[PDB]
Amino acid sequence: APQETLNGGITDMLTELANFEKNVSQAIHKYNAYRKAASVIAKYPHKIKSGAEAKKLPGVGTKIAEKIDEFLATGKLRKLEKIRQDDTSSSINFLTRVSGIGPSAARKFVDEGIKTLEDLRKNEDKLNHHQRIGLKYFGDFEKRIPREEMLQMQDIVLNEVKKVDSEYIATVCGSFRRGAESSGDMDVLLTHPSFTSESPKLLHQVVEQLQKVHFITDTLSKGETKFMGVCQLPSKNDEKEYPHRRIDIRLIPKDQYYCGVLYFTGSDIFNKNMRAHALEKGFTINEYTIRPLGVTGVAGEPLPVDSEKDIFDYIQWKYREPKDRSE
DNA sequence: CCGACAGCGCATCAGC
DNA sequence: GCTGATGCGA
DNA sequence: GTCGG
Ligand code: NA
Ligand code: NA
Ligand code: NA
Ligand code: NA
Repeated sequence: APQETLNGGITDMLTELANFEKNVSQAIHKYNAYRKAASVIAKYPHKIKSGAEAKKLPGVGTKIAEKIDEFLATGKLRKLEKIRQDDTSSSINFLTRVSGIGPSAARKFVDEGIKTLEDLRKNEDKLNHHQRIGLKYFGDFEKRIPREEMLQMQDIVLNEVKKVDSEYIATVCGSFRRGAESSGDMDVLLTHPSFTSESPKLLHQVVEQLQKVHFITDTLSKGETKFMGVCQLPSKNDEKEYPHRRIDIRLIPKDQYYCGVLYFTGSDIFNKNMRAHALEKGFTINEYTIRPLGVTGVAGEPLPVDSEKDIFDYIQWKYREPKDRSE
């Protein structure tokens, strides 16, 4: 990976613009265009000398090449400088860091004078359940989770799930499964032999047990197949308590389980390249199933999958260790 | 020139 | 009461 | 904003 020093000024500039498109202008596609440009530039192993040079990279077009030229010659971007100083826009952009507060809620809050966390604290009744929790753990939620804590967190989840019913199968995915040194949250996929695509408390019993042992502390949303909440490792003797963490738990039918583990294990880059290689071989792979694309294009029924490898086999690909799925 | 850029669970809104 | 749409997330 | 039919 190229050192941040190479084009960090440029990548930082593109990422800030991305946030403003997403959070203020509500232009999600522009948001992603910037992110895509920032990503391709972030992996470019050379210090960019001009916009034209950058334009050769996929995802970098005329407008961004133009912005790069301005930043190389001035060390900044007038539009970015201006929006940063804009009280309304910087406040809308900032409020979106609260989990539960999106571009719409952020805009509404700022419209009525609520611009800071302090304002949010004085207006609890104007926040829904999710937002109050995002506010309560604002700092904790932005902190990363060291792998050691992730292992401790896994120990608890795996233990409690098996305690509820030894037949449950639980897999912690995300970058953690790929061996990451830290994580932004914990993503748990859960299944049970009694639950197939064609077979109401399976998920509830697990969440309940996790709350019973005081691991899960709050709930953002909870249905029959998906749970999104907060957890916290138990504090040690006289030791500073651990920060609260975001944890999601999805209940997936057995026959769609491994397609789910693969997908949620990523990385996204790997998922694309795998979805690509998948198509050229006559297959389509999403998070639910792998299906054979017919002669005219009639995707027959989903193929049977009993493991990640099963999927790799259908596309003539040597099973890839989560460790080697960065792309 | 102009459409795609992912699809979907849950919470909550808009409206009958 | 309900259905469908919208906001939000990851 | 960028790509591509
Ligand atoms: Na380009
Ligand atoms: Na947010
Ligand atoms: Na956010
Ligand atoms: Na048992």
